[PDB]
Amino acid sequence: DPEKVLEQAVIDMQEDLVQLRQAVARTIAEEKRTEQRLNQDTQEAKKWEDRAKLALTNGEENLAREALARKKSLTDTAAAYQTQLAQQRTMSENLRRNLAALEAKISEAKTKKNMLQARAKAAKANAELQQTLGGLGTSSATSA
Amino acid sequence: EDRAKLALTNGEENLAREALARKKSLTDTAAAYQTQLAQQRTMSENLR
Amino acid sequence: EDRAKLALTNGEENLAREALARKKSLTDTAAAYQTQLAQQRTMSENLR
Amino acid sequence: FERMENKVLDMEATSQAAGELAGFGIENQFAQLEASSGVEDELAALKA
Repeated sequence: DPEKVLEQAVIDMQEDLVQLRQAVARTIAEEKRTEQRLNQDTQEAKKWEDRAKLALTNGEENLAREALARKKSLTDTAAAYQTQLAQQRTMSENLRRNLAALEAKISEAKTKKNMLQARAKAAKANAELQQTLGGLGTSSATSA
Repeated sequence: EDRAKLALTNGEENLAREALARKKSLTDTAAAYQTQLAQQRTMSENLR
Repeated sequence: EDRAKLALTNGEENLAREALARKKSLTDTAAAYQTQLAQQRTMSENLR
Repeated sequence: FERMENKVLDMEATSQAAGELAGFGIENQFAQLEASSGVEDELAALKA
């Protein structure tokens, strides 16, 4: 019957919203992790720059060039992680809007189906009442 | 609507539009339920 | 309100605003209880 | 020390998962609090 079918659909939606919430939480965690990684890498680059300055103090131009290489690697990694974070943010916003839309769909479908079923039941009850009013059988005493 | 007014206080025009959407949904539901109540009243009078 | 006046004495404008918040909460509760009392009075007269 | 850092990263991931759901109308609620604070400040100015 349609009652059971739509009822099961509502129940499945109850699980789907939780699944999407879990996905959103995972995306939040991923973006936080990449933010931390890029943020610490930027500081490692500054530390290597300080080592380069120490080299500039006297002599070790080789140490300065090594520190420059470390800086280049770190900044490239930071740019890559920034791009990854942008992708994660875009995905998070997409999933957030999808969750909002899905919640709206679920709520509207559930409430509309429930009210429709209730009104149909009321209408059929009223029709049955009218039939019974027209279906009175007390006239059978005409036989007696 | 009061939340929309709070939004009007400063800034959140988005909050105002969201409250307007809530108002539209609520008034549509109220109209539907008013129609349903009219049907129920007609049925009640018929049964009476 | 008297605490708010004490705040007005010197300095603690924050204390004044806190007392104002307490006043708002208390007056809202008083209005709600006045409405409830009106309902109780109406019910009492009906039952009488 | 590495193991302790992984735990911290897990905490940050949990914080992100909370933030993706942290979007609440309480932000619009905070505007009412600021309006009440401004009202109390205006009352204090009247006291002066």
